[PDB]
Amino acid sequence: MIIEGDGILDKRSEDAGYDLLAAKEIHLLPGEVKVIPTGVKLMLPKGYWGLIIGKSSIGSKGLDVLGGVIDEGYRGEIGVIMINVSRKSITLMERQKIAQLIILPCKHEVLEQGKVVM
Amino acid sequence: MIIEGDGILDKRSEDAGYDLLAAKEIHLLPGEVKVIPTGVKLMLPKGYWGLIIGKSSIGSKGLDVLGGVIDEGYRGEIGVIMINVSRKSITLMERQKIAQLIILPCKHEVLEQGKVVM
Amino acid sequence: MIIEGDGILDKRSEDAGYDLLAAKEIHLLPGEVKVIPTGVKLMLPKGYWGLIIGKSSIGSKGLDVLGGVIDEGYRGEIGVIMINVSRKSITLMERQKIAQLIILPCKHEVLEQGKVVM
Ligand SMILES: [Mg+2]
Repeated sequence: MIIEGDGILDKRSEDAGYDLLAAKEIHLLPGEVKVIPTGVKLMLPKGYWGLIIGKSSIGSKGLDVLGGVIDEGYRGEIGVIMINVSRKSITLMERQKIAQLIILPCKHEVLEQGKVVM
Repeated sequence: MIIEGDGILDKRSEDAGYDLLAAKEIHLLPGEVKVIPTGVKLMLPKGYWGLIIGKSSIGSKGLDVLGGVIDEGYRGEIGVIMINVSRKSITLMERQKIAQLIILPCKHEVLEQGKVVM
Repeated sequence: MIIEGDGILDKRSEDAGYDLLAAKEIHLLPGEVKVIPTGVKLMLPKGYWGLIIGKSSIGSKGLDVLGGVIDEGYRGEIGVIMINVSRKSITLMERQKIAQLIILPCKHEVLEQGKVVM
């Protein structure tokens, strides 16, 4: 996969996802939602999309990833939508691992308006 | 895919998911969780399940999708469980795009009670 | 799939995921995040990872699953990171169904630093 940028790491073959990094320091008070820039652009492989999902180490602090879908044709900078749903302030440091990207297959079906059975 | 109902849109082939729409206007104060009706029933293709996941435009407002799994055999009306985890009230308008549905493959394995290695 | 432990249930072939159970009673005040033990270890099938995602019955109460990725090589006890993002206290009972595990395919790609097109 072609990438451009400094915020995504090669993964081990036994891991599902690539680490995504914060491109700058981010402060999140309780309740705050911010789009965290990663500095990364990429060319997803044809036939696939990208799921941005939490790291367990980050989720255990009460930070959540909102949204999560990178469409095959998305070519701009990846932002991770992060919310502090905990009741303690958190600071994410520049270059800290904040989420992971997992590549999954796409399925395209026509929608047919009819009668749902069963 | 056979659908019945007015709250799901055809997608571009370069997009992962189908937009899901609110079937009525929904108000969410901070902290409120509601099951938002979409008015949609569908027949998932055999061998697949449906992931309901957030839209980036909605997640950036601090709304989250809870749950997310539509099982292949589910034939009733799709509801999107939405929570306002932000600290500002939000109104979702009738027919607004509130989430997306992505079709993913199913894997069925027997569970065997034994000794986990490695 | 080889499992070791008392907190994961066989699934119907028409369901996407396996139920995960709380290994002990858990109290969550509003805003609290806890790693809920399941008592389960497993050997994911090679070529796959495990997505821990919410049950609709649990998500409708305003509990969310944070994180969610079990990597193919993970052999320790599965913990479900659960947060009460609602404004009502909740108690999860011992052996209650708290989340589901869905097995999904892995995709491994090399990252190539270059110029993103299109
Ligand atoms: Mg969430």
